This record gives sequence, C-alpha cells and structure tokens, in this order.
Amino acid sequence: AQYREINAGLPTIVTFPFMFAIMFGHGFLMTLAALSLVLNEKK
Amino acid sequence: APFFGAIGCASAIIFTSLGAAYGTAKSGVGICATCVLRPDLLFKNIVPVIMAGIIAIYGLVVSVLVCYSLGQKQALYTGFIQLGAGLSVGLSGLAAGFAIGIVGDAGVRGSSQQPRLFVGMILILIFAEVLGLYGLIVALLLNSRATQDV
Amino acid sequence: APFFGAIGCASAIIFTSLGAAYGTAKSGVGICATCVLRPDLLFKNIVPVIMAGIIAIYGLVVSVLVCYSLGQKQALYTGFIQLGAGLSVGLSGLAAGFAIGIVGDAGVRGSSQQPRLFVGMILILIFAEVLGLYGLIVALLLNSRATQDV
Amino acid sequence: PFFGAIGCASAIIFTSLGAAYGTAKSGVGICATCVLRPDLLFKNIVPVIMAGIIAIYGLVVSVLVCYSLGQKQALYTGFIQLGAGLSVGLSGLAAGFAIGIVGDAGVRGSSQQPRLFVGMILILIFAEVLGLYGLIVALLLNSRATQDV
Amino acid sequence: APFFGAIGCASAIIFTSLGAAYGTAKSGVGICATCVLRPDLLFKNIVPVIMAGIIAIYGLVVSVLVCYSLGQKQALYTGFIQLGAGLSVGLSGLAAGFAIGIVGDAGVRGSSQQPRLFVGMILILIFAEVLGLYGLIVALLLNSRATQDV
Amino acid sequence: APFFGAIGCASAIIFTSLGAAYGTAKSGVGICATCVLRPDLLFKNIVPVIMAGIIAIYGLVVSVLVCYSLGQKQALYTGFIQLGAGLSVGLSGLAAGFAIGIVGDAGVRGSSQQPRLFVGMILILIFAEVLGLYGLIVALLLNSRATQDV
Amino acid sequence: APFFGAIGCASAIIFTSLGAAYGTAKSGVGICATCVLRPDLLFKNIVPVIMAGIIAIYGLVVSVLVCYSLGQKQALYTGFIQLGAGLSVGLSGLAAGFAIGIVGDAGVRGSSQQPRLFVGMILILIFAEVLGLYGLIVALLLNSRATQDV
Amino acid sequence: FFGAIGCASAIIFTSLGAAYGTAKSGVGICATCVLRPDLLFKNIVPVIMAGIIAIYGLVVSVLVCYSLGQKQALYTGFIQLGAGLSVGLSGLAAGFAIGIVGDAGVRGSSQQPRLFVGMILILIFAEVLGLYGLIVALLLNSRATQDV
Amino acid sequence: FFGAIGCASAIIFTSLGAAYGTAKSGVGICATCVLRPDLLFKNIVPVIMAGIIAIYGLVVSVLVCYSLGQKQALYTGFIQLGAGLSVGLSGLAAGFAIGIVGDAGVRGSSQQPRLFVGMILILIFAEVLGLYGLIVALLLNSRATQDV
Amino acid sequence: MNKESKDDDMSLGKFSFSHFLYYLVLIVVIVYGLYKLFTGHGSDINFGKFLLRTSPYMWANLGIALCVGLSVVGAAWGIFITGSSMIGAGVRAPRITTKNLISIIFCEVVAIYGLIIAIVFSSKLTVATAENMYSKSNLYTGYSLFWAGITVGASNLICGIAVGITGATAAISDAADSALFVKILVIEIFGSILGLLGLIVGLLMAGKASEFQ
Amino acid sequence: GTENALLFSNSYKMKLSILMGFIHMTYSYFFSLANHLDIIGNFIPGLLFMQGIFGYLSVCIVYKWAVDWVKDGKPAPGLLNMLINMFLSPGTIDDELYPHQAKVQVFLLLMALV
Amino acid sequence: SAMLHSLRLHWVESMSKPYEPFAFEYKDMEV
Amino acid sequence: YTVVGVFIVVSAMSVLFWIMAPKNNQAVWRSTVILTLAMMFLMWAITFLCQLHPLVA
Repeated sequence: AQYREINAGLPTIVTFPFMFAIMFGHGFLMTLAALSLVLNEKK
Repeated sequence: APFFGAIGCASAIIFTSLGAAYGTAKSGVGICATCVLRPDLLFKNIVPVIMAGIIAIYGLVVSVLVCYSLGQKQALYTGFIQLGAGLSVGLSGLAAGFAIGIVGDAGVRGSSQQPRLFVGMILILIFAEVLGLYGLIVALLLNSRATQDV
Repeated sequence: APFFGAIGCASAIIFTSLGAAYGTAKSGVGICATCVLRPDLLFKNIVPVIMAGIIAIYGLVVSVLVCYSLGQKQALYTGFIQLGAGLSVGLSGLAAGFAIGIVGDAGVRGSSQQPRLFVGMILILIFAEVLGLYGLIVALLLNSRATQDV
Repeated sequence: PFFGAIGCASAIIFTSLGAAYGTAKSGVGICATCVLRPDLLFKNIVPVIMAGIIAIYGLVVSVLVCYSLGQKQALYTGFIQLGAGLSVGLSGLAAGFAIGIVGDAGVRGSSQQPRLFVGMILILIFAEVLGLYGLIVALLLNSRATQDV
Repeated sequence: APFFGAIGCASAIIFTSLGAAYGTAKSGVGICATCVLRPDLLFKNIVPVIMAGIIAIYGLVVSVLVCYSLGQKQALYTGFIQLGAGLSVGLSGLAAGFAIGIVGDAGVRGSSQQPRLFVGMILILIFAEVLGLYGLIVALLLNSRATQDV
Repeated sequence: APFFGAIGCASAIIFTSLGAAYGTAKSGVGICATCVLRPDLLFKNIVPVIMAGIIAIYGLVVSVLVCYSLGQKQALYTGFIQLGAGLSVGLSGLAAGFAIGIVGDAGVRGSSQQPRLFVGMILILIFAEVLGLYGLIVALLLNSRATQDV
Repeated sequence: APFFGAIGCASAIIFTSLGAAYGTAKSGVGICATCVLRPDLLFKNIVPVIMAGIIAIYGLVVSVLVCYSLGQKQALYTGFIQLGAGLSVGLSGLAAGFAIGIVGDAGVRGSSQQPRLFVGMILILIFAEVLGLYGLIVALLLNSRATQDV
Repeated sequence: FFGAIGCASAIIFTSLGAAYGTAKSGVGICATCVLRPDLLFKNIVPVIMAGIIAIYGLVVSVLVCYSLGQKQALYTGFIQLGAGLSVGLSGLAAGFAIGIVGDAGVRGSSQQPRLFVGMILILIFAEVLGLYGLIVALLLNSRATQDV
Repeated sequence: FFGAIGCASAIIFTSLGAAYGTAKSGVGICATCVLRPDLLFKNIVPVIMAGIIAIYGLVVSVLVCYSLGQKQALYTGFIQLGAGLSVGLSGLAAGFAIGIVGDAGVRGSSQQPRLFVGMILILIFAEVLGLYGLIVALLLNSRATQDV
Repeated sequence: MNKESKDDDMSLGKFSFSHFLYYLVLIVVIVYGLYKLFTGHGSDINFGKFLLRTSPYMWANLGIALCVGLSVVGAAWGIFITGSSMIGAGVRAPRITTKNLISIIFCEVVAIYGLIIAIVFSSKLTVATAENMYSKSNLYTGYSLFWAGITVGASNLICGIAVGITGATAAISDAADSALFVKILVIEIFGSILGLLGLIVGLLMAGKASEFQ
Repeated sequence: GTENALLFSNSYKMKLSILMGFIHMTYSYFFSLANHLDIIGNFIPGLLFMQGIFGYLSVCIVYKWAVDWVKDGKPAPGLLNMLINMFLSPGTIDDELYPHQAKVQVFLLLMALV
Repeated sequence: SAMLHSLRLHWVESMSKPYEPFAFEYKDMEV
Repeated sequence: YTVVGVFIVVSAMSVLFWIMAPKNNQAVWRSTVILTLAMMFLMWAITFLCQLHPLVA
C-alpha cells in the first residue's frame, strides 16, 4: 500500500467515522475528551 | 385399594445385603502378606466380615417382621404406614456397610503391615454398625402401629 | 386414607447414617493412615468417630418423634411434613458428616504429621454440628405441627 | 399440593451444605498449612467461623417460613415458600461454595506469606451478601404468602 | 390458580448468586495466589472481586421487583414473563460471573508477573458487565409488562 | 390463551450472554498471557474480547423487541414464532462465541509470537459476524411476523 | 393446534449456524496455530473458514422463506413439512459443517508440511459442502408445498 | 400427520454419515498425502463413495415429498418414519464404515501399492446397506396408501 | 401400528453391525496387509463373511414390509418388532464378534499359515447365530396371517 | 395404544444408544433423561392424590421375539473375547489352546436356548398366542410370556456372557510356560449349567402361553 | 423522531440504516466501477440485482412513510415488499404498492436472472 | 463500535478496490 | 411532510456538492463534504407522524 494518490482508503475517512458514529447527547463527552486531545496532542 | 406397601419388606434387605456385600468385597480386596508370612492378622481380619454381615443380619429381622405384618390382604391405610421402614434400615445398612468396607479395606491394608490399628479399626465398625440397629428400631416402631389395619 | 409421609421417618436416618458413615470412614482412613507412623495418636484420634457418630441420634429421635405423631387417619395437614422436616436434618447431617470426614482426614494426616492440630481439628469438627443442631431444631419445629390431622 | 415442606426445609440444607463444604475446605487448607508451621492455626480458623454464619439466615428463614404455615394444605401455599427457601438455599450454597475456595486459597496462601490475610478476609467478609440477598428475597416472597387456604 | 411464579424470582437470584459466587471464588483464588508472590498488586487485584460481586444486585433487585408484581392472588398467565426474564437474568448473571471469574483469575495471574496489562485486564474485565445490565434491563422491561394483567 | 411467549424472547439472552461470556473469557485468558511477551500487542489482542462480546446485542435487541410485544393478552398461535428466533439466535451466538473463544485464544497465542499474524487472526475472526447477523435477521423477521395487529 | 412450524425454522438456522460456527472455529484454530510456523501459508490456510462460513446461507434463506409464509395465524399442516424440511436442512448443514471442520483443521495442519495437498482439501471441502445443499434443496422442495394453506 | 420427520431423517442420517465418512477419509487423506505426494487422485475414492450414499436418502426424501397431500390419515405417517430411519441408519452405517475403510485403505495403500484393491473392494462392498435400506424404504414407501 | 421401526431396525442394526465389523476387519486387514502382500486374500475373508449378514435383515425387512399397507390390526403389529430386533441384535453381535474375530484371525494368519483355518472355521461357524435369528424372524413373519 | 409406539421407539432408541456406546464416538446417550424421568416421576407421583401405574393387558409381542432376540444377542457376544484370545495366542504354543473350542459350542448353545422356548411359546398362531383382553379374558398367560422370555433371555445372555468370559480366560490358561488349561476348563464347564437350569427353571416357572383358539 | 417506547421508533430506525447504507453501497459500487481505467468491463453489469431489489425495497420504504391515507403498510412496509418479492411472479402488491404494479417484480427478476 | 471498521475493512474493501485504510485515513490528514 | 424534501432542498439546492476545492488535500477535503452532506441528509429527521402510533402497546 504505497500508492501516490489512489487507492489507499480515502473513503474510509468519511464512511468510517460517519457509519461508526451512528452506533452511539452521549457524543458531547466524546467531543470534549476528543477536543482535549487537540491541545494535548503536542505534549 | 391398590395394596401398596409390600415392596417395603423386600426393599429392606436389599440395601443391607448390598452394603454387607460391599463391605466384605471391599474388605477382602488388597494384599495381606509382607514377604512370606503375616503377623497372624488373618484371625483379626475375620471380624470385618462378621461386622459387615451384622448389618444384614439385623436388617433381616425388619424384613421378617414386615413380611409377617404384611399378610395376604391389607388396606391402603396400614399398607401406606407399613411401607417406609425398610428403606431407613437399608440406607443406614448400606452407608454403614460402605464405611465398614472402606474402614475394613484401609484397616486391612494397614493392618497387614502392623496390627496396631486393629484397636481403632475394630471400634470403628462397631461404632458404625449402629445405623442398622437404629433403622431396625425405627422400622419396628413404624411397623408397631401398622398391625390390625381396617 | 391416602398418605405419603411414611418415608420421612427413614429419610432422615438414611442421609444421617450415610453422612455419619462417610465421616466415620473418612476419619477411620486418616486414623488408619496416621496410626502407622505414630501409634500414640490412635486413641486420641478415635474420639472423632464417636463425636461424628452422634449426628444419627437427631435423625433417629426425629424419626421416632415423627412416627410417634401418626394417628389412625391421614389428612392433608400431616403428609409431606416429615419428609421435609426429616429431610432437612438428613441433609444437614449429611453435609456435616461430609465436611466432618474431609476435616477429619486432613486433621488426622496433618495431626499425624505435626502436633497441636487436634485442638483445631477437634474445634472445627465440634463446631460443624451447628448445622445438624439447627436442622434438628427446624425438624422439631416442623414435626411439632405434624399432628391434628383434620 | 402440600409439598412446600421440602422447599422450606431445603433452605437450611443448602446453607448447611455450603457451610459444611466451606468448613471442609478451610479445614483442608488449615491442615495443609499447619504442617509447615504450627504458629498460625488460630488465624486460619476465621474462615470456618465466617463460613458457618451463613446457616443462620437459612435457619431463621426456615423457622420464619415454618411459623407462617397454616392448618390447611393447598396449591397457593406450596409454591412461594419453595422458591423463597430454594433461593436462600442456593444463595447460601453458592456463598459457601465461594467461601470454601476463598478460605482454602487464603489458608493455603497464608502459610508462605501472612500478608494476604487482609485481602482474603476482605473478600471472604465481602462474599456474605448472597445469603442476605437470598434471605431478603425469601422474606419478600414469604411476605406475600399470607391468607393460605 | 397454580401460583408457581416464584420460580422465576428464585432462579434469577440463584443464577446470579451462583455466578457471583463462582466469580468471587475464581477472583479470590487468583488474588490469594498472586498476593503471596507480590504484595504490591494487593490493592490492584481487589477490583475483580468487587466487580464480580456486583452481579448479585441485579438478580436481587430483579427478584425484589418481581416479588412485588406477583400479587396476593396469582393467576395462570401471570408466571410467564417473570420466569423468562428471571431465567434470562439468571443465565446472563451466571455467564457474566463465569466470564468475570476467568477474566479475574487470568487478569490477576497475568498481572502478577508484569503490571503493564492492568489497563487491558481492567478494560476486558469491565467490558463483561454489559450482559448483566442487558439481562437486568430485559427483566425490568418484562417486569413492567407483568403488572397490567389482572 | 396462556400467554407464555416470554420464554422465546428470554431464551436468546441466556445463550447469547453465555457465548459472549465464554468468548470474552477465552480471549481474556490468552490476552493476559500474550500481553506479557509484548506490551504493544495488548491493544491489538484486546479486539477479540469486544468482538466476542459484541454478539450479545442481537439477543438483547431481540429480547428487548420481543419483550414489548407481549403485553397482557395473547393468542394461541402467538409465542411459537419467537421461540425459533430466540433459540436460533441463542444457539448461533453461543456456538459463534464458543468458536470465537478458542479461535481468539489460539489467534492471540499465535499472534503473540509473530505480529504479522494479527491481520490474519483479525481477518479470520471478522467473518464470524455473518452467523449472528443472519440469526438476528431471522429472529427479527420472525419477531416482526408475530405481531400483525396493533 | 397452536403452532409447530417455528421449531424447524429455528432448528434449521440454529443447526446451520452451529455447524458453520464449529467448522469456522475448528478451521480458525488450526489456521491460527499453523499460521505462526509459515507466513506464506496464511492466505492458503484461510480458505477453510471462509468456505465453511458460507453454509449458513442455506439455513438462513430456508428460515427466511419458511418465516415469510408464516404470519399471525396459521394452520397445523405447515408445522410438519416445515419442521421436516427445517430439520433436514439443519441436519444437512450441521453434518456439512461438522464434516467440513475436521477436514479443514486436518488440511490446514497438514498443509504446512507438504504444500501439495491443497487441491485435495479444497476438493474435499467443495465435495463435502454439497451435503448441506442437498438438504437445502429438499427443504426448498418441502417448503414449496407449505405455502398452499395459509 | 407427522411423517415429515421420517423424510428428513433419511437425508439427516445420510448427511451425517456422509459427513463423518468424509471427515474420516479427509483425516487420513492428509496423512497419506503427507508421506508421498504422488497419490493425490487415488485416495479421493472414499469421499465420492461416502458422498454417493446421499443420493439414496435424497431421492427417497424427494420421492417421499411428492406423495404429501392436503389430507392424510394417521396410517400413512408411520411407515415413513421406519423406512426413513432405516435408510438413514443404513446410510449412516455405510458412511461410517466407508470412512474407516477409506482411512484404513489410504493408510494401508500409502505404504504398499498393492493394497489399493482391498481398500477399494471393501469401500465398494460396504455400500450395500444403504441400497438395501433405500430399497426397503422405497418398497415400504410405495406400499403405503391411505386417505382420511 | 408401529411395525415400521421394527422392520427398519433389522436393516439398521444389521447395517450398523456389518458396518462396524467391516470397519474393524478392514482396519485390521489393512494394517496386517502392509507387512506381507500375500496375506491380503486370506485376510479379506472376514469382511466378506461379515458383510453377508445384511441379506437376512433385508429379506426379513422385505417380508415384514410386504405385510404392511394392505392389511393391519392391533395384534398384527407386534411380531415385526421382535423379528427385526432378533435379526438386528444377532447381526450386530455377529458383526461385532466377526470384526474382532476377523482381526485376530488376520493376525494369526499373518503370523503363520496355521490359525487361518481355525479363524476361517470360527468365522464360517459364526453364521449360525444370524441364521437362527433369521429362521426365527421368518417363522414369526410366516404366521402373521391368522384372521383378516 | 401409545404404549406400543412409545415402547417400540424407546426400545429402539435404547438399543441404538446402547449399541453406539461401545462403538466409535458418533452418538451419545442422554444423561439428562434419567434425572428428567426421575424428577417427572417423583413430581407427578406425589401430586396429586393418586397412584401412578400403567395398565396393559398382554401386548402379545415381546415374549417370543424378546426371548430369542435376547438369547441370540447374548450368545453372539461371548465368542468375541474367546476367539480373539485363541487366535491371539498365535505360534507361541501347539498346546490345548487350539483344542479348547468346545466352549464355543457351549456359547453357541445359548442361541438355541430361549429360541426353542420361543418356538414352543407359539402354537397355531403368530399374532396372539392365547386369550387376550380385547375379545376374551384370561390375559395373564399372554402377559407372563414377556417376563418369562425376558428372564430366560437375560439368564441365557448372562450365562453366555459368563461362558464367554470363562472361555476367554480358558483360551491361554497360563501366564508362564508349562501350564495346563484343564483347570480353567473345569471352572468354565460349571458355568454352562446356568443356561440349561435357568432355561428349564425359567420356562417351567413361567407356565405356557400357547394353544390359543 | 423521538424514542418513547418499543415498536414505534424501530419502524423508522430499521429502514433508516438500510436507506443510509444503500447510498454507501451505491457509492461503493460506483467508486469501484469508476476505477480500473480499453480495460473496461466486469463492473457495469454488477450491482444490478442488488440495485433493483434494494431500489424497490428502498422505494417502497420511502413511499411507505408518506402513505397516510390508507394506501400504505404497517407490516412493515418495505420489509414485507422485498420479502414477498422473489417468491411469486404473478403478484400485485404486498403491501402498499403504487399503480404499476406487477411489472416491477418481473423486471427485477428478469434483470436479476440475466 | 469497531463493527463498522471491521465490516468496512472486510466487506467494503472488496467492492471499492486490510488495515491499510485505517492508517491511510490518519495519514491522509497529516500529509 | 418528509425530511427528504428538506434534505433535497438543502443539499440539492445549496451548493450541489461542488465545485471549488483547495490546492492541498483537495481529494479528502473535496470528497469529505459530499459524504458528510450525504450522511447529514440521511439524518434528516424522518421519524414517525406519517405512520406513527405512540404509547404502543
């Protein structure tokens, strides 16, 4: 899997999180804990 | 009436004879000689066969009394109260015959090498043989009120 | 009349005699195995068979008390009471004899290995009769209402 | 009917069998641990006394269920007491079965190191809730058995 | 009416008490065995007994909630949803306790050597609690539909 | 009508929770042993416990969907269609969980030594969802045809 | 009668899912165990799990076709040919999965030593997979006559 | 009317015996092919021999399925269970004997090449029970007639 | 009327006993045939001798099946169960003893050419048990027409 | 009646699992059927007030077929351990192990024992051997033939099993060299009288159930 | 909509996952059909039976939630439409079908068989 | 909630074209 | 009444899933808005009140 433009799984970034997010407001705590990882990404 | 209760007399000596047969069977098994001879424990090992047969000999009197109290014709009232005394002497004779069989097998295998365990092994079967006497006493007390039925 | 409570008298002595026979066999196996190494602890170890054998007196007295409370008529208020009341003391004596046999075997082998274990094994074996005492008390309380058949 | 006496009597038999198996495993572990060092025999006897306390719930539930028995025998009074007694009996048998393995593991592990007596006493003291839950379920089932015809 | 609806309330506490007893025994065996070789994991290994012992509250609350919905006068079609929800909650609590026992023993035995697997053992041990919550929620949903009839 | 259709809805969660508990215990038993050899392989080996425990949602959704369809009144032909979907989904989830337990333990033990076999072990275990999805679809189609009015 | 058709429709997909789960577990156990020794044989050894997992489509399609003809009310004539065709499809799928499992595990285990018997194992699995297709065809022929009434 | 269990029992027992015979032949097939890779087409005869017995129960269930009407008495649903059970037991015994005969014929034919005639002769001769039970089930199914 | 399971039990039990005896005789013949190839024809007698017991259960099953579907009653449906059970148990015991007797005779004949006449004499003399059950089944099946 | 189709399916299902028990593992017996039948019999026996009992009259079937089938099935299983030992000796000795085949005839006599009683247990009829409780009375003669043929079949099967077990040990008869097989044959000859005495005492104690007009 | 009890939100949540997965399946088939670019073939013929069965099931599912008045279906519709289809060619509607009404199953089976 | 990743990785990867899409989704936003 | 009209009016009438894209990562950013708008159109609130019956049963 060393393709330059395709195919490498570009549709999994949209189909993966959209279909995976349908199994779950319970998403507010995941949005807050995921939002803490943006600032905590460096350290 | 259905005449239910005659199986209690025949079922009395079944567990007692099976317990005594398991006692003499479990006591007769095993080795008893060391090199060429023994300590004369062959005369001491004859007590477990009489101790296992004593439960069947005491259980035979309950089946004889139940067979004499059964008769040719009896109602369901005396037949229902008469049945049940044989199973109590049979279960205690089978359990005491099994404990006398294991105690006679361990006391015979350990008694073959050294006869010092015959003092406890002889009192163990005598203390375990009281279940047939208690079951025969309960069978006699239960059969004492089953006579003269109408 | 119809009656089915006749098996309750022998049902307590059957399980109590089976549990006392199993505990006496398990105590005699450890006493016979420990009597070969040290013959001094045989007379001290012989007390657990007589102490374990006292559980059959509750089932025999409960069976004689249940059989003594039987009248001339069978009703729906006396049948099925001696089966559960005697079956509770029979199961409690069977579990107490089963734990007393395993405690007597490990207490006899461990007491034969190292001393000072007779106080703990005799303490646990003397403390294991509380289930048989509570089952005999519940069997007496259930047997107290077995009369007055309407 | 008239068959609730075995269900009311089996409650003390289940807790008595579980306490007997717990005293058997505690005596086996104390007998196996007392051979190496006879200095902790009094500490290892706590499991038999802790396992033997579960029989009082089935005995008191059996005496309370036996005290509520009326003078007649029907099908309405021989179904609730059987499940209520069988619930406390099975809960006491399961609590005694777990207390036997917990007391045997604590008595066996207490020989090499006595530092696990706090954890074994904590788990053995914490595993007694099944007898109180089954006794409370037997009391709740026994509370709705009044007016027996 | 028969009035046999108590078997569903007794089977839930029986299966939940058996699964919680087997899980507490299996967690206490590996915790007691791992506590001797390593005293640092004593506070860490106590999570499995507390997590396994919480399964009894679902069957006890389901049996206590199902006991109030039985009624003083039972019917013939009343003891179906309580039996199915009690059997489902009992089997779910027994399977959850059986998986929590092997997960606690394998988590304690694997965590005794290396403490790096405490996150995977904690997540894998905490992930099995959904079965008792699903069976308790199904027993509550079936218990809610057992109070409208009669 | 008796209205005894709750056993069909309650029958699925016992086999599904038992199969998911056995698969989660089988994956958790090998996960702690495979996590000791490599710390990075713990998160890769932790997927089989959630994959084995993910099969309980079919029986929980089938039991939760069949639980609300009972109500108070029922018919003579209502209660037999849900038993095939519940027993089929329960046996399919129990067999898939039982095979997923040994397949997850053998896949974790084989993937613990070589990290290249994790894709083959995950790909082999990924194909087991078709049986639970087909049984859950058959149980949903059978549960959908049971209630046709109201 | 109330209904007897759901037992065959549940036993068909239950037996097919159990046979496919047992064959997939038995193939995945030997494939996961033999995948560590040979990395190139991982793609060849994975054919038995995917080929064994396709056997559930016959019992799923037969259970869906039998479930499509059963609504809220039904007669008693369909509940014998439906149970016979579902039992034949279930026994054919269980025999096909059980026969496919041992040949897949033995083929996957024997394929590591000599890589020349893959055509014999693939022809053995392809020739053993027709047993479920024959029972699925008999269940389709028997299911074709179950839609005339109701 | 419950004669469908006898019709499904023939294909169920024949499929179980053919599956056990195919498993028993495939178990020794990999062991016989592991020693010598030349014999690859001379050891698959027990799989086709065990699979050939399924046509008796499949043709018996297919022929018995066509004789099902809307109305039927209790006399026409008794001989089909014994005929289908006898055909299923004969096919299961023939498949179980053909599995051990195929594995023993492959293991004996693996070492010495002259033992293939005995393994083919025993496996070809052990299939007479499925034809006898299928013929008895065909005669019992053809001799069954009843309405109402 | 439940004579169909009794009629199929003769071919089922005879096919199971002949299948197990042919499986054990083929396993022992295939195991002993690997040493010497000349003993294959001498060792092949037990499978052919054990497989001939299916003709009695097939003929008894055909004769019992011939009296079903045209005439039947309450008293005319009991002889087929004992007649099928006699030939089934005799064929199963004769096949089970013929398997171990054929394996021991194949090992004794494989050792030297002395015990082959004794094993062939015992295998030839073991057919009297199946012949007695076949004669009892034919005698019981022959008297199945008394009234109606 | 349902007792015919239930006893036939139970008798076939018992011999099927019992025959498949000693065979290769393809099927197993139901272990839960004993506890289910014991709990179902003990539960329905106590409640309600009634006496559980089955009431057939003769059933006309199991005596003649059960006697010859039970005797032939028991006699056919005894020669397996004897022929495997006699042929299992091999070339180790030319002694009496190849001349002790008289025990195989004693085990072969168990096939005729009980089959001759089953042949004598039917006179001028094959559906009913005596009067039955369907058009006549006195069904005890047809009722006792099942227990008489079952007792004679079990006695002939036990005597043939004991004769086969005595013949299997009487095949070699010696653990070392220089041994005699006449001592094992003397004890093996004493077990053959149990089939003749049990068949004569069983056939004489059961009376007769033939000559039904 | 809203979740208040069972048997109410499942009728929309059941067809919601199929209607949402149908666009992902059609986009996944069009994405594979657009790729692999003389070298065309084996992709235009595929996704015709599933597009007809899933298209007729999704069309009856979308048309079923708009049918009030009575020309609709409680069981389910959608599931009963595709479930009843592929079994009988000479049908009319089961249930809640438009005025077509039997040519859709014949064109679906004829286009799926080819 | 990894069933969508398993089904999209196994079944979705066949009609579109392993764990290459999960690494490619995180590596897509980085580059 | 349905949410398909609001989803078709919003998605089919807003930008049409086009047409400009960035010069860096235009593939993921271009194809991401089409799938996100497609899923957001699939979540258009298509619930009951066309065939709904609350308080069942």
